Amino acid sequence: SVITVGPYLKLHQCGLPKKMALELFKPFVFAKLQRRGLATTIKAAKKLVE
Amino acid sequence: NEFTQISGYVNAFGSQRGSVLTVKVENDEGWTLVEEDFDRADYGSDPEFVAEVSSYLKRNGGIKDL
Amino acid sequence: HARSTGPYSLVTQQPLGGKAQFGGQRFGEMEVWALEAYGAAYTLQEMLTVKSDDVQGRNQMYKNIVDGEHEMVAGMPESFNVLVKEIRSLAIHMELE
Amino acid sequence: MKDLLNLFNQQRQTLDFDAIKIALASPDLIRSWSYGEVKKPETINYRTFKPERDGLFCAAIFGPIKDYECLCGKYKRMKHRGVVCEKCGTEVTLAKVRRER
Amino acid sequence: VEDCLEVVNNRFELVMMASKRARQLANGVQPLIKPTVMALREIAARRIDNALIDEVEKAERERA
DNA sequence: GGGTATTCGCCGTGTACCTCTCCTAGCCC
DNA sequence: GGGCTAATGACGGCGAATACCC
RNA sequence: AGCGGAGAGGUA
Ligand SMILES: [Zn+2]
Repeated sequence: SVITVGPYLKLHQCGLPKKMALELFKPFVFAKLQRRGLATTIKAAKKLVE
Repeated sequence: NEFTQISGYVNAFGSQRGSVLTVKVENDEGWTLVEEDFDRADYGSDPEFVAEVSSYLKRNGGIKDL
Repeated sequence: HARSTGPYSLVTQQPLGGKAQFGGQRFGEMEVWALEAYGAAYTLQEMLTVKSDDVQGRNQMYKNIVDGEHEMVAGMPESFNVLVKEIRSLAIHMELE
Repeated sequence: MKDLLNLFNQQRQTLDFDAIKIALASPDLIRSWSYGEVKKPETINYRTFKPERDGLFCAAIFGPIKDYECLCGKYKRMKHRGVVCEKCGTEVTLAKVRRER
Repeated sequence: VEDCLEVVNNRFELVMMASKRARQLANGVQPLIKPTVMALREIAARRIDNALIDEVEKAERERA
């Protein structure tokens, strides 16, 4: 990505874009959607994500 | 084609009729409970296509490995 | 850009490079030294073998993440097999003893 | 070209070893490592898409180009394993065998 | 991460101890008081040591 | 016999990213 | 057009090979 | 339909 200074955050945390967080943690999103029961298969969960 | 075992589980056995995949879980009597189909070209990912079958053979009463 | 599952090559089972064709970012040579300066062998073995290079670990880690269990399998990468098959084609015997 | 039931074959290799040894290669070791010889240099046949017999990209020496398939089409099923043909002898094995031998 | 520096002298032993503790909460173990923060709190509360981890591991190996 | 004195040859020269084009070619009908 | 058919604008460091005065 | 190598330009 491109770095950008942000003063309203602590030194133990950092910022992250939402689309990058969706594309990086996508199997964890699939596992959480399987555990919560809102999507039966991974194909329906992926279609609900996109 | 003919039904070939996955050899990752002891319960279910599947087949391959080209670019599509189908599976069918079975009890000791050989009766099929559920049966679906999956498309590998529609997914576009190999470990996601592995996890699809590994979850379909998990939630539908599938026996795990020995 | 970002990616989780992408295409692999034919020589070495590794993801591609670049924003096009879903290529992951290259882990540099000095980044491995910066990781090994901290120690932390578990995050160095998981970011070198089961993430990209293994043809079985890349599916097993995905299956363990989607399913829920936590049991990883460590093994030799495919690139070392390609290297030893290339060395064996030079009339030099090299066997994994 | 495309394999589906081969993706779930887990726990196939262990690779448990202690040391790495390197030495010279005897000619008998090279003759036992290989599966055949080559005599005609031709890596891609023209006017048809088939591997050249006893060439650089061959099927009787290394293995099949398609997974669980042969060149002609006499044995085109997964139930026949380890059965070679007579006009083009290819071992009907996995597609991973083209990198090892 | 700062409280755990006083209960143990080795940081890598603390990492391996929390890794041995994290393999039990994934299969289902009732906690003491994310599994990482809970395991670090159980370490820093001076409750989980090397003997109790071996006891739960032996109980899991016997009840497998 | 002998102990260096030029002399020839082998070795190497940071990391990561973004965009574009162009590849084996040729020859007498 | 076509279808098969086959250069001289790098630079420094180190090890072997004759070889030349002593 | 996925996978290759060269040449040039630009940011740090
Ligand atoms: Zn044949």
